[PDB]
Amino acid sequence: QLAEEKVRDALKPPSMYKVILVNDDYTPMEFVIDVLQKFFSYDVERATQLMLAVHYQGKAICGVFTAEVAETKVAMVNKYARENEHPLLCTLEKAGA
Amino acid sequence: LVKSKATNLLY
Repeated sequence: QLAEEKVRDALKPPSMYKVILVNDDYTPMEFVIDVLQKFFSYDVERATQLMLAVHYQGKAICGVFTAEVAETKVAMVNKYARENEHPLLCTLEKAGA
Repeated sequence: LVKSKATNLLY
């Protein structure tokens, strides 16, 4: 009905973004573990596997966040990387979910 | 990424 149509139209999925770490040949594995623990609340075990994924797969997803939070994570991780003089690049892509 | 050096001292 009219009320039910109003419900339907208000169920557009949230714009969500994957926060991604991209591999490079200069950033220490230990530093990537540190990043994952500091900014994403991963335990050492989970942080280690994701870091391995970065190294062997080329990139890995750190988690999925609202646009606003995702941009905040990217800013922080990149800042942390540069101040430690590493090229590690944290970026975003739309999840579609 | 860069792997850390292994630790060894007379084993």
